[PDB]
Amino acid sequence: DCTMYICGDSTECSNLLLQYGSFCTQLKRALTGIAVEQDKNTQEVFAQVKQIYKTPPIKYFGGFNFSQILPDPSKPSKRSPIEDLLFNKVTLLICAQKFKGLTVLPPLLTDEMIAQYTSALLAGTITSGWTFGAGPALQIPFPMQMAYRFNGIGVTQNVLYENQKLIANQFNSAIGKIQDSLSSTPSALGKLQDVVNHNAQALNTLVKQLSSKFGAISSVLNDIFSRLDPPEAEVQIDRLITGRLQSLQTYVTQQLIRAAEIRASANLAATKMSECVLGQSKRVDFCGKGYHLMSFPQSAPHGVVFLHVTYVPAQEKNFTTA
Amino acid sequence: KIQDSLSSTPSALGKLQDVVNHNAQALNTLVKQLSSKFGAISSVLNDIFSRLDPPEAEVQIDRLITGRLQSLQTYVTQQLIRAAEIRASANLAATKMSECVLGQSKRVDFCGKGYHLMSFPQSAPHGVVFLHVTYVPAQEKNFTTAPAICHDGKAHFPREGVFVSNGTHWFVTQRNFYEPQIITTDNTFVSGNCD
Amino acid sequence: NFNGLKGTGVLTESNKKFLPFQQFGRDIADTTDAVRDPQTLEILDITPCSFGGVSVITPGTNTSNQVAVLYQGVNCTEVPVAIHADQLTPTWRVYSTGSNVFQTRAGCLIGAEYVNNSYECDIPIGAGICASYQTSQSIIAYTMSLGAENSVAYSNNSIAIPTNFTISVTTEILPVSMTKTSV
Ligand SMILES: *[C@@H]1O[C@H](CO)[C@@H](O)[C@H](O)[C@H]1NC(C)=O
Ligand SMILES: *[C@@H]1O[C@H](CO)[C@@H](O)[C@H](O)[C@H]1NC(C)=O
Ligand SMILES: *[C@@H]1O[C@H](CO)[C@@H](O)[C@H](O)[C@H]1NC(C)=O
Ligand SMILES: *[C@@H]1O[C@H](CO)[C@@H](O)[C@H](O)[C@H]1NC(C)=O
Ligand SMILES: *[C@@H]1O[C@H](CO)[C@@H](O)[C@H](O)[C@H]1NC(C)=O
Ligand SMILES: *[C@@H]1O[C@H](CO)[C@@H](O)[C@H](O)[C@H]1NC(C)=O
Ligand SMILES: *[C@@H]1O[C@H](CO)[C@@H](O)[C@H](O)[C@H]1NC(C)=O
Ligand SMILES: *[C@@H]1O[C@H](CO)[C@@H](O)[C@H](O)[C@H]1NC(C)=O
Ligand SMILES: *[C@@H]1O[C@H](CO)[C@@H](O)[C@H](O)[C@H]1NC(C)=O
Repeated sequence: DCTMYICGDSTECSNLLLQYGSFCTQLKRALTGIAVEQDKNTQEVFAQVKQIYKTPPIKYFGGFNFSQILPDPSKPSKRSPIEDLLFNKVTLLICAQKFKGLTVLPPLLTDEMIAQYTSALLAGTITSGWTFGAGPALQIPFPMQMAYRFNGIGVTQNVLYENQKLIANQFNSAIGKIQDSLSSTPSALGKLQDVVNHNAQALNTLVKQLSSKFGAISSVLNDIFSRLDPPEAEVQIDRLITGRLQSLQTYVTQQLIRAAEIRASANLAATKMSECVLGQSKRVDFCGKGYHLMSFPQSAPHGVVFLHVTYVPAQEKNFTTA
Repeated sequence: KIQDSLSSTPSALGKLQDVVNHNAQALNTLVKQLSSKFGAISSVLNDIFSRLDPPEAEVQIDRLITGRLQSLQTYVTQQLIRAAEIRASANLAATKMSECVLGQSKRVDFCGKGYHLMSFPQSAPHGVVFLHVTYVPAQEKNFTTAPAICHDGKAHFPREGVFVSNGTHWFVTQRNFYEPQIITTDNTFVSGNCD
Repeated sequence: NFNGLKGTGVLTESNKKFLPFQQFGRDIADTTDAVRDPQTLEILDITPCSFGGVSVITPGTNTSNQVAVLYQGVNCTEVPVAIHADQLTPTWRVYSTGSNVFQTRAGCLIGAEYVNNSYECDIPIGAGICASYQTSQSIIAYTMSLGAENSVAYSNNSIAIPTNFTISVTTEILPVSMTKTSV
């Protein structure tokens, strides 16, 4: 809110700010476009399917265990255990200090609706498969979806059924190890902390900037009005208003650059969700290190987590070829 | 239907209409900041040379000049960011024109919703309009299915297709269509004992 | 104007400690957050007044002239108290004693009632609320409808195979270039 930030509550600074022209209108128009892009990012990343499917009543999915991912009935939120850790680790008086015209508008999609979207995506792909992304969803027993997902690798179907249990045990042990490893490393979700820390430190620097004298005799507008007669005073207040104007413009430009970065990341996330999840991808090193099988979306604060599954050859033996 | 659709709703060509609108607004607000004092006596150039004496004539026209340089700098920075956005969008059209138009692309929900068939480029002022043709299933029936079939004490996995049954007979069919065929050796391969 | 300090705000009781030589109190941005009254020793906490954004939920000028003002991020009891002569910066204070006051996570939508049904989001209020103009006409606010629930079945033996198809066409408008310019 320029008037409140650049100028104090004093009326005198308002007229001089108006004299500079439309500096501020340009700024609000700039930081509104950012908000609309921010909303559309989540809208396009999460809401590919407009039909909200519901989780099946029972969880006997051919020996596989989907408990940590599927919603938790106990907590009123359908957040599941892996989501529950991710929400806890992110952990995001200074907000009260933002009396200086700085606000944080809430997202249009609340965490409940985002969780419901992530539940629909993750509850259609365990009973229908890749179909619900192209047209009318069709159900198919889950062991079978897997054997029509090995076939894309180049290995015939006679592996998943012939060794049905071992794959189940390996998948369960793998998901447990994933939960433990996510809990362990302090910097597993760091990147996500880096985003919020960048935003917070940007706001904090912008708040601290108004303590600077900026070449003026003082950084308090009311006192400089009171102690200094108006004709000379206008110089010093011009210095202050120009300095804070430049600081605000730098903040806006940096936010524009960071928003471009986040928009690129959101487009990549949308591509991954519409390619890794709703189908089996054949792009090397796109959906996981190795031959891709499927993926699981999981919500997180200001981001998404994908549980890329893959199939990696293990023990090799060498022979003679003609 | 397409002919009609673009003729009915007026909010269709929003994307191409937003770019020209943004450019027009940016140019208009750029050529409008020439009538603001920027903390000076006046915005008229020869006037601010004329009345004020030479020592502070500059202490004012440098204010004006650096203000207009700042305005130009803002316009230029906005254009560099917008051009980067367009170039990001321009490279999503070269790839679409390369893959969807000059071939059949299997990336899911890239060349239109549903299974992709082809595409037809069309021109548009400061843009391009693609026209994707897709194959979308629609009416469905549900049958009983089994992973395999053991006949001579040995399993028989389907070569290409799925095992289904209409309640009395078992058939092997395609996946994204309904075409029943009698299950034969030409459709099945063995993979060991059926236990 | 405590001891020659021209400032506007709200003065309340503060429990913060003062060192015997210390008089003022300061924060990160060099804003005075505490004073000691010269006549009587006491601890006062200066806190600024209430402020927040204001939006307008209006349909097209063609359709009608009924609006719905949304007061963002304020405790809703204030604008009752704001109903006075020359005690509010916006001039249209008469609207404050307007239509059904509603409460949201983002603020109070003064001028729209809340229905309990769900439809598609036309104008997004914020934090899960969307307004619309509906017919006897008024602006009604409701909760978003992500979509109609569908219950796909499942069993150890069940397959659903389509028997018919419909070839469809779509469209995808893309910018390719902007207007060349020079200076
Ligand atoms: C899945 O794992 C959870 C936790 O280890 C366990 O309580 C549950 O019984 C398991 N379900 C199956 C089907 O293995
Ligand atoms: C390849 O096989 C030969 C014998 O067949 C063996 O001597 C050789 O060590 C093998 N290669 C490697 C790298 O071990
Ligand atoms: C098809 O689905 C419906 C609804 O789920 C069910 O009543 C019907 O029995 C199913 N058909 C067969 C052949 O199982
Ligand atoms: C199943 O298909 C066979 C093939 O001719 C037919 O004879 C039979 O009547 C069908 N049964 C049902 C229940 O559709
Ligand atoms: C001034 O006020 C203080 C505080 O009440 C009091 O102790 C003192 O006697 C007063 N002195 C005079 C001259 O009024
Ligand atoms: C209002 O109606 C007139 C006459 O039909 C039309 O020209 C104009 O575009 C309309 N405007 C809106 C905002 O509906
Ligand atoms: C306003 O404050 C009162 C007093 O605690 C509280 O009951 C009410 O919920 C608050 N309303 C909002 C919108 O914060
Ligand atoms: C049939 O499918 C249900 C669904 O999970 C399962 O509980 C049941 O065990 C299956 N029947 C057999 C014989 O495996
Ligand atoms: C399939 O759908 C089309 C769409 O109109 C219809 O004309 C046709 O009769 C349907 N059945 C078959 C067997 O094509």
